[PDB]
Amino acid sequence: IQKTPQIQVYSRHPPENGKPNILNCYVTQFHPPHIEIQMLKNGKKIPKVEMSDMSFSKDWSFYILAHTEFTPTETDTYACRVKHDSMAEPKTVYWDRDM
Amino acid sequence: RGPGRAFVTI
Amino acid sequence: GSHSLRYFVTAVSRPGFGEPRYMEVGYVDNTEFVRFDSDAENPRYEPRARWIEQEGPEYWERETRRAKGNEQSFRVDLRTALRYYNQSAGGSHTLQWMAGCDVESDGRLLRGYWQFAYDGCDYIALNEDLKTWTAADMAAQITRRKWEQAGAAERDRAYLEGECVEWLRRYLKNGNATLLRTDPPKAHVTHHRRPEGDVTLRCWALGFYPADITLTWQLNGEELTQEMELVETRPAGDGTFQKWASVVVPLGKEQKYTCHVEHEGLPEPLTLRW
Repeated sequence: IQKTPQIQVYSRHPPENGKPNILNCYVTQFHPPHIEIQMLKNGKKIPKVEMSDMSFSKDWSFYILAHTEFTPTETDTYACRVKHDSMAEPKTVYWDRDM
Repeated sequence: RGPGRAFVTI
Repeated sequence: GSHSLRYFVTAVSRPGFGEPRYMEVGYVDNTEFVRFDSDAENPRYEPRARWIEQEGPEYWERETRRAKGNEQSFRVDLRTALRYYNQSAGGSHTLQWMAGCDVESDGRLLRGYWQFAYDGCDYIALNEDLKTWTAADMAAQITRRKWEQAGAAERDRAYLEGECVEWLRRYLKNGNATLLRTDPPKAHVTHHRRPEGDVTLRCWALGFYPADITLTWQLNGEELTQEMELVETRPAGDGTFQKWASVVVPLGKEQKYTCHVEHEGLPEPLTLRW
């Protein structure tokens, strides 16, 4: 009927400042399927952001993996913004590297 | 190879 | 061990945007290998894994036909459900279907699947017996009645026992350099001094495939589920997976806690301490 998206933001490889990497925004357990995802850098929307795994699971909930290329640094801030009808406002989750 | 609905609806 | 060929199908009505968006996604274990999208520039079954790219033209047109056949039935189905639940025709609704087979190592069929959900809730499922249905309202008993009268299960149960198995058998043997691979998790524990004066021990597992894994924390041989936070297994995006589990421990008693890691790629389960 309506299920809240769980969000995880994380890099594909252990983060190293200087070293290139892939930042992921993995969104799951949601319903309905319509969802709006944005990956943000220093509050600005990241332009080349790939979306994938548009499907669902055994329990019927839906999920999706958005990702983009990046180089961790000591000053840059990254986050993922999810817009979904189960919630009033969109939810912004900042990247926490050693979560 | 996928499954077919075989035109058997709900 | 066991494997599987599963198809995940979605149909979402959109009264304010046009006919229903319809998609089909095929998987062999945790590996997508085919996709069908209504809204594409020229809807057709497409390869999502390179090992399926070794299939002839007949294969891509047969599946496209089958997908095109299927979507028509789903459009119908959507509207029938509308009648069944007495709902307005302005609201976007959904019908999902998951069908497939899990076969054992001996080649035999471990389990056959063929179920549907409407708007995210169970609707009707082909019991494990692959003969009788199971519904949970009084609208899908209408569907159970309807289909039971028609002899639907036989044909369904013929696909789950026949074609699904052989095609999985062919896919497994043709995707053996990916499908057949077991990457063990690299694991490690981190230490997080909490402001409250206690420590958060975090147990990590990275680079593993398949996605199936178990992570647990212990205290002198004591499963402490109370104290343990764990995240949902997620993809790194490269074919491997990640997961972590945490426990809040009194500072100075860390030595005593242990993280246990069970994965198919591991010769013996790992046990980690900080």
